[PDB]
Amino acid sequence: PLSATAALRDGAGQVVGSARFVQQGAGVQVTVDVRGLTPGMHGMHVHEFGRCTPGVDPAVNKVVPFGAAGGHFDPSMSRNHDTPQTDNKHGHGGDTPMLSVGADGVGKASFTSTKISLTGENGILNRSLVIHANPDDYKTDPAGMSGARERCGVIVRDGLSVRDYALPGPVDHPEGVAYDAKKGLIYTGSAQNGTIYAINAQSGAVTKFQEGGAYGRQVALGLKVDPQGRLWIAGGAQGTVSILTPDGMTLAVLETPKSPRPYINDLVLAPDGNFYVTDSSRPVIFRVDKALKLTAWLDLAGTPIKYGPGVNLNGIAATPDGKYLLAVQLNTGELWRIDLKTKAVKKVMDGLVNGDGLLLDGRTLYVARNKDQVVAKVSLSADYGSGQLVAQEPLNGLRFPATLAKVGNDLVVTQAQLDRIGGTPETPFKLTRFAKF
Ligand SMILES: [Ca+2]
Ligand SMILES: [Cl-]
Ligand SMILES: [Cu+2]
Ligand SMILES: [Zn+2]
Repeated sequence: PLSATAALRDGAGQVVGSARFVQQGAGVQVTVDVRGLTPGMHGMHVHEFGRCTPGVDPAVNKVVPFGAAGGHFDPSMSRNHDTPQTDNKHGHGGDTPMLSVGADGVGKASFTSTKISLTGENGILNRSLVIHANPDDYKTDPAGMSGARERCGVIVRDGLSVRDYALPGPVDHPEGVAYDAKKGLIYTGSAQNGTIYAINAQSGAVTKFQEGGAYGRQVALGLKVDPQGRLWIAGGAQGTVSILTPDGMTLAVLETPKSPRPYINDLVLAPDGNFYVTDSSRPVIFRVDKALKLTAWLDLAGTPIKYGPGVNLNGIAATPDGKYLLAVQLNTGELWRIDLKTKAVKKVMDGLVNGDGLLLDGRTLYVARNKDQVVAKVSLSADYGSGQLVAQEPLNGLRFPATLAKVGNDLVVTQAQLDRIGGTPETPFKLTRFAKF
């Protein structure tokens, strides 16, 4: 059972109440218990950002209490304030019913809403609940004349500890992530401009490992660190695989064949010492041997993997017994097993639509499902010929999770917001570290 809690605080930071969110179906059972308010009806809404600090209110363009919570949660971008009964396509998903405060200054509420969820596109984990000074006329934009923000609490997933690493840029869109255990460095790359950030896993300190923009370095997708500490970078529509030295210098840019519509997506270093590289547009798997010789290792046109619209093969892993590759086809949601010795291809399972980055830990496979805003967990059979979906974790809210890396006994996932590229992402961009579940 998914559940979350917001400790509601006043302007001075004192805890004055709490709201509880419990998943029931596709909606949420909400209870609010707060004291110390003025009696009457108070606007109450789920706001887009999980920040109960001052920030700019667009109505006056000045900093206001709880302004950093942003506007009302608006998963459909309706940009229209309406009733708690309006479908999200026409009104803010965060438009919840007003809080009634009795004469003793205590507010209680208990309602169910299908406009919000703890998972998926309507998910409100790491968003916020704001109680206002005035009543909500459920009509006037942007907030129904609810006026000043009087109480606010960040919605936090119950029973789960996570750690965020925040990035500095306005369009970072971190896509790939990798980890140098000897250096204690997390690397993450920008899908937008190719910059590689370095993150000290212990302190959280962020630096630029290498600025993007040069040949083979305009886009950075899937990332891996090899035993020598070199960073391998899938190059997207550049059609390249690029390699950086531990010092941050470009060692090589490797080209794939100049056939139309390249999209080099992700990669993995198998126990055999070879890298295997997915292309989500062209039906081919590339291999880069220890000699940095890149070949078109498997033509998928003969196999049962059929390419279609959107992203095809993308996340990829190698079984630690050296026998297979596993690769997820995002658009069909199929997980494929590829025999490294014979190049035979076998469907493992389906049910993984929007499956993106893979992370294999023995017979446990973690799968970011980007549009679904979860990390799925799959249990595989010993021959890797079949699997079962055992859990889907929204953690504490994931805005388009893309790829995964092992950091000690933890995992780290990028919140890529790739569905907002060219649009209006939330800032800061962040990576999220969490225990294997
Ligand atoms: Ca990917
Ligand atoms: Cl208002
Ligand atoms: Cu509000
Ligand atoms: Zn609204």
